[PDB]
Amino acid sequence: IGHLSTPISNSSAVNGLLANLPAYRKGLTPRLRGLEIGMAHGYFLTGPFVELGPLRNTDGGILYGSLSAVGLVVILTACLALYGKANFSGSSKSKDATLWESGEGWSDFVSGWLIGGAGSVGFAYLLLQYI
Amino acid sequence: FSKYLSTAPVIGTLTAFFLAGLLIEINRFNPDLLVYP
Amino acid sequence: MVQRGSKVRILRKESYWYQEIGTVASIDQSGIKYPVIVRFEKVNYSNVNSNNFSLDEVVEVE
Amino acid sequence: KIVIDKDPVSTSFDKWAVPGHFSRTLAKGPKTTTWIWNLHADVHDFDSYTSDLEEVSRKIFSAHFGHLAVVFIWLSGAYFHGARFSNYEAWLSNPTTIKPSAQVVWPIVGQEILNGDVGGGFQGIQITSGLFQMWRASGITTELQLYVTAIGALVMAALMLFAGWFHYHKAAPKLEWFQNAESMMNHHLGGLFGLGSLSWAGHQIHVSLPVNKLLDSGVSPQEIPLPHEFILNKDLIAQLYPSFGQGLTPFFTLNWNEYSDFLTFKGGLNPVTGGLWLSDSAHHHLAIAVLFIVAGHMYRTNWGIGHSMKEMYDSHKGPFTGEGHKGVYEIFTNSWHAQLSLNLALFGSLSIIVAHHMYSMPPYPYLATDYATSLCLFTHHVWIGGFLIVGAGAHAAIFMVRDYDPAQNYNNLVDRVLRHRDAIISHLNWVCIFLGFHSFGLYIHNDTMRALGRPQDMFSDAAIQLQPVFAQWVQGVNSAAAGNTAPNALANASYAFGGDIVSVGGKVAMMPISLGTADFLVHHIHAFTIHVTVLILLKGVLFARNSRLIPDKANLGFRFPCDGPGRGGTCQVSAWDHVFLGLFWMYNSLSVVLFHFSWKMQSDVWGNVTADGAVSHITGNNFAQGAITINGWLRDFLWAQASQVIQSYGSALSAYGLMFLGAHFIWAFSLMFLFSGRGYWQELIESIVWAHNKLKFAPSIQPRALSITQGRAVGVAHYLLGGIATTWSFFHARIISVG
Amino acid sequence: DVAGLIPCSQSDAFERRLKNTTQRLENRLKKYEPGSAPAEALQKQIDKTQQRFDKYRNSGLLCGADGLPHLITDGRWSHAGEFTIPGLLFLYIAGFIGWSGRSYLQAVAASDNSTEKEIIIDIPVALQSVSKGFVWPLAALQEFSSGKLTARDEEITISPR
Amino acid sequence: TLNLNAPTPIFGGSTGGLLRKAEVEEFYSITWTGKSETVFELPTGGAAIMRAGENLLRLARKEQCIALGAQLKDKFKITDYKIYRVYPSGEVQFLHPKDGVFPEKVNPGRVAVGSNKRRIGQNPDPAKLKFKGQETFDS
Amino acid sequence: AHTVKIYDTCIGCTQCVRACPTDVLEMVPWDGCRANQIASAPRTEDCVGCKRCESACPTDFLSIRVYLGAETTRSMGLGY
Amino acid sequence: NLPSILVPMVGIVLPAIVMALLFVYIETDE
Ligand code: CLA
Ligand code: CLA
Ligand code: CLA
Repeated sequence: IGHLSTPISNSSAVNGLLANLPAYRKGLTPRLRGLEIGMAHGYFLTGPFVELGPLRNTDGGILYGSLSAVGLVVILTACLALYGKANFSGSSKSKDATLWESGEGWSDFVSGWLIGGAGSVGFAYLLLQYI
Repeated sequence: FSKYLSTAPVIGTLTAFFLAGLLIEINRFNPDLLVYP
Repeated sequence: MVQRGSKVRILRKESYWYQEIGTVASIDQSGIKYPVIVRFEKVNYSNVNSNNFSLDEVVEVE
Repeated sequence: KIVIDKDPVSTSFDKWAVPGHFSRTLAKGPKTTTWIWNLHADVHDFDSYTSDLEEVSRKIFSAHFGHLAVVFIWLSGAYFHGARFSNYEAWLSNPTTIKPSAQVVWPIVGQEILNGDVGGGFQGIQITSGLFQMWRASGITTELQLYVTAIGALVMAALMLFAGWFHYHKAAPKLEWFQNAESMMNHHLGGLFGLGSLSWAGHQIHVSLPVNKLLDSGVSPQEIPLPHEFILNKDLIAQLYPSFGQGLTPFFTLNWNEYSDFLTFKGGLNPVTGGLWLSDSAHHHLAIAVLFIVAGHMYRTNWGIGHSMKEMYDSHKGPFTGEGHKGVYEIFTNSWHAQLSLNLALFGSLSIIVAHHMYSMPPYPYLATDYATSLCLFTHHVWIGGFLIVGAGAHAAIFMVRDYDPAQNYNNLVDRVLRHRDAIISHLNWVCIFLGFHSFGLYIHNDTMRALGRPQDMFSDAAIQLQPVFAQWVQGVNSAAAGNTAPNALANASYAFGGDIVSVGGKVAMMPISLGTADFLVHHIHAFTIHVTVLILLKGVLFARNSRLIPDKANLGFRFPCDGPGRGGTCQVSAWDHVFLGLFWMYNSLSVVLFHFSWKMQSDVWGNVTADGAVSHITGNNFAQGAITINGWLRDFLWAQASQVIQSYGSALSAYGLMFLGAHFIWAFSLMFLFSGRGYWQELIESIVWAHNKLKFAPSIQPRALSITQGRAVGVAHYLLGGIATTWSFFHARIISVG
Repeated sequence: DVAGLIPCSQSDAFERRLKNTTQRLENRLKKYEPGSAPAEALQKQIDKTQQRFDKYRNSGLLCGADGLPHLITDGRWSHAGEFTIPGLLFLYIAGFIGWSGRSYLQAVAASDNSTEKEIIIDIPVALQSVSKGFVWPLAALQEFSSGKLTARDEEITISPR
Repeated sequence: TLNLNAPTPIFGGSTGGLLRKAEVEEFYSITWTGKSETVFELPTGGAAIMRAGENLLRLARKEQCIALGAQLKDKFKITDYKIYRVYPSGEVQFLHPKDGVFPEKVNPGRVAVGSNKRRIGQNPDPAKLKFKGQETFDS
Repeated sequence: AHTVKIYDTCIGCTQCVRACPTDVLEMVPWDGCRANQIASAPRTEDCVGCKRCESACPTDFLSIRVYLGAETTRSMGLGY
Repeated sequence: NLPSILVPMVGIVLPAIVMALLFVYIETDE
């Protein structure tokens, strides 16, 4: 074959997380499955900035710290679109036509990522500075 | 047996021995040969 | 004309043995080009001692 | 069964005139000058020319005897120079002030200042090898005993060299004798290792224990009785630890508790000498004796019983392993190179354990506080220990090219390692990079926050702390074991985990080495550089036969320089170049281990203790807030502690300062070979052999360049010699001055 | 008086080395036994510095403001023993090492198999070859005038262009 | 003709072989007939087993289907191997032996592509083809 | 791809052809004597430039020469 | 203040645009 047959390759309980994440999933539209990614990566990214920052013990640490978290995401949706210009030159048609093989929804992935990538970010700033 | 003494490395050290052996006794004999007296 | 058992010089300037003395081995007495098989005292880079030369490429220092 | 060929090759000086008589292509004569380097590489490469698995083994069995001889010659050289050219008899009178000195210099052109004012009535080079504390431990009192050992070694040196002649040129064993590994383990555990410590227990109780217990009281070196007098006189020995009046009779009625006086479990440091209690090491080697002797009645021989290793490896196989160890016994009887790699790994790794267990449990009297020596046996055995692991990586790769067989090894563990070798390396590749970022990048973070004046932002103890909680819980539970889980131990296993300090003279034998944020930060650098040295060496073994890039790397040999500039370039694809590459990383791995060790002891552990009770250390506890940045590592360790090696001129350390420059020279010379290539230096011969042909004296052996691997090999061999001998000279002329 | 150095028989510069050589070693000799074996290694040592300095005061050395004898190679015969006379001592031995292998590699290359004879150093040839190397300041002069020292530039192997 | 699928040797393994390039461009295959049940080192890891076969194995590149044959013919004395390069995603079936006979041997009808009728110092100089599109080493 | 040229100094020894790891070279009938053979490079698009070939020609200066040219996926030996 | 405003523009924000459009030029095919 091509791959190897261990006793734990292609095991069910890890495939249940694999084929149900919002990037390998079945029916989600590429505007929406980029939201669940952007809601995911955004909420924790304001973790490291607010307890490990240049100023941590001020008014002032969660507020400024969380500007850099949305300030990181805007460099990521940039890096998503430069991947869109360079991998999808016209979204050249390929073997699967996923969101990922052939593009077709990439700036709907990109715009979907930025919604939670600002939305989930300040939600933790709500949950950290208040509550 | 003496044909082994003719080979390269044994003669590259025993002539390295007496020639270094000549410089070392003459300095113990005649110390500090800096200028031709 | 060069016969077997002669000492040459080398005008093949693309060679390692160029302008060196070679004692030839044989001539192929048929029409295959570069027939002068010239053994040398010295060995080259890739460890050969003899080479095909042309009759226009060997001399008769003798 | 012992089967022998009698005199297969006789005693001839006739083959001594032909170099390369062992081989085929080199028993014809040189035509270029590389034939010398073609010769001198593959001399002791025994399966390069020999095809006979039995005859290739008989050479190895002989050559080990010769290597057994040259140590015995070298041992006698230590033992001979210990009597005549040493201040040893004076040193037993006073172990605290006088430095151990041997290798006296001849009175010639200016090296007679190296025979400095060392002490006693003596002039010589202060040595740091610890033979003085190894002979004081062994019970040596007079200088005659050191003489008779040397001739006693020299006759064993001669007996070993004759035995190598006797077993190849006279009585060559066969391969069915060689392959009996089970009977070999029975004896080597039984005879060599069982009766090793038993005989040293037979020495240490009757010889070392009386005369070293007396020197703790310290009556006199002359007034201690001779070592044979404690077997003759029954009353003289039983004055101290008086169980010898009971004789062997408690030992023969199984009432062994009557030897609670010399065969004990004291377990600390002997506070007068700072070393391990030799009573314990007598009980140690006695327990090692019975443990190894019962370890040696385990394997099968011609008496039916025993475990047979071909039976044990089979039926050690599980569902994640397929065939398991099927055929792996058949490897280690059929391949010397597979044996040498595993024998080397656990031999170097063993010696790093020796370096660790000797500074924290000092075994010898007056070795602990003599900081000249307690350092230098750490850093030597560490250095030996890394070179053997690189040799373990080499012969593991040599097994893969020349000895590994995929016919026998189907679906077993060498098959299943080779069939997932990317998952090993690429996860190893990740954990190398992860470790470099999160250990070394924590210094570059720490460099910048000190440079930018933000010490609240660096990683320190008064800062963002990275506390080693696992190494403080382990250091806790081992220091609270004497009485809870080791009740019969009086004090702990060492004073390095916890407990009070100990002093000998005015210097500290041992104190608890503490592990804070700066010790967490360096221990991951060790974990980083070891994983890279694994990654270089592991990839060399695994991809030794093929890869994706070349499918027949097994055909091109173990040591071939490149496959040319094809596929973008294939320079250094061979397994030998991986061993060549791992040598600098092992140079990098170990030299930071020494830099961790030799700095942590001087600032935190070693030092001078007051008669009030506190310790002022040497470099003054700077390892806490100084060792977290590179500039502190550069200033307060490298720049500051080298102030005594370059100011060594005019003193008896002045040979060290020359070497500290002399090794800076060779290390620079090695850069010429690593940074250059062959096809430059070949064409400089062509202009120069033109000039030697020009004046009609040209050598018939025409000169060529060095081979690329020999250009690589001389580039690393001068790199290590330039780099270690710098550290050899730095560590000497630091700790001889301040210790 | 050629580069601004006193002839240091009169110098306070060369003499301010001798005291702090002999005071360093006497302070290394004070705590010894006068009948010890290192003591003669510290009494003869100052004597080894004593024969050296009284060889330098007489030879006419030019010592600077430091007290170090500096060398002057423009070679005048007033300072000829510094470089020139150990120069002629060098070159006469250097051609003996020069011509010996030169006369050897002419004498073994004019035989059957000289490739072996670089490994084996043949005393039937090497003592024969230094016998040609002893007349080396006379042999090479009649070897260049007879032309058999060098060769023409189509005998010597030429890399291509 | 490939005969895909021909029965592959019973293997089960190898992280190192036939990855995502094979499903976008140009994978390879080699055909031979095994005259025993002997084991051989693959270019990926080592074992498969030679069947009776019909023995096909989708290797990675050209170099691995050539270096397998130089390992097959020496060890197992089988000179029947018939390499390929695939259909739709590949270029030319039956890349070796291109003539039906082994092209290390000489055979009538072949073409002398890439012959220069000179010596290599007899090539023109690159000072002589300045701003000229003729290749220096080409006839 | 790389350019592989075969010069007329070939002695039909077949060493080169049996050295190529990707089967780029072959021996072809020569017409100057109709008995010897010369090497040819019909598949230079597969030449990786390893230069194993040139290491097999016995003649004092190569009959086959490899001049590195445009690099491609095939020539770089990528399994990926 | 130019020193407090221009150096993120030309240290970050203008390098964010040119290194984008450099990379954008690189992978383009006809
Ligand atoms: C030369 C250009 C440049 C400039 C002006 C800065 C400036 C800064 N860097 Mg530095 N940095 C740079 C290059 C630069 N960097 C480079 C080239 C490297 C790699 C070596 C670094 C590595 C580095 C690290 C590791 C860190 C910094 C940090 C910082 C900040 C410290 C003060 C602060 O956080 O206030 C507190 C205020 C905030 C955290 C919020 C300020 C506004 C944020 C940045 C943007 C908010 C979103 C905004 C609307 C849109 C995104 C902006 C983007 C498009 C430009 C300061 C903004 C630290 C930091 O805090 O990161 C954020 C920090 O940890 N830098
Ligand atoms: C079982 C391991 C072991 C240990 C820890 C010791 C410890 C000691 N030995 Mg002893 N010895 C042993 C076995 C051991 N011995 C054996 C098997 C022999 C015969 C070869 C000897 C022969 C011997 C002599 C002749 C002398 C000593 C001396 C000493 C003391 C000096 C320090 C030292 O040697 O480094 C410590 C060494 C190690 C930590 C490495 C142990 C190496 C063995 C082979 C490990 C065996 C594997 C074991 C089952 C598992 C442990 C693995 C790893 C943790 C080590 C020290 C108490 C000297 C002394 O008397 O000092 C006063 C001394 O002169 N030993
Ligand atoms: C000091 C010089 C130096 C440095 C920095 C490196 C670095 C590395 N070597 Mg190399 N190596 C060196 C000398 C060096 N080597 C030499 C002299 C040799 C010849 C023997 C080699 C031979 C060698 C081999 C054989 C191997 C390595 C490997 C590695 C990598 C190991 C994994 C790692 O730590 O990644 C993390 C990277 C670092 C720790 C580098 C420092 C990065 C800093 C701390 C962070 C960056 C700051 C900032 C973000 C930078 C950008 C700022 C800007 C954009 C504004 C690492 C990149 C191995 C490898 O590739 O494994 C995967 C490997 O196998 N090296």
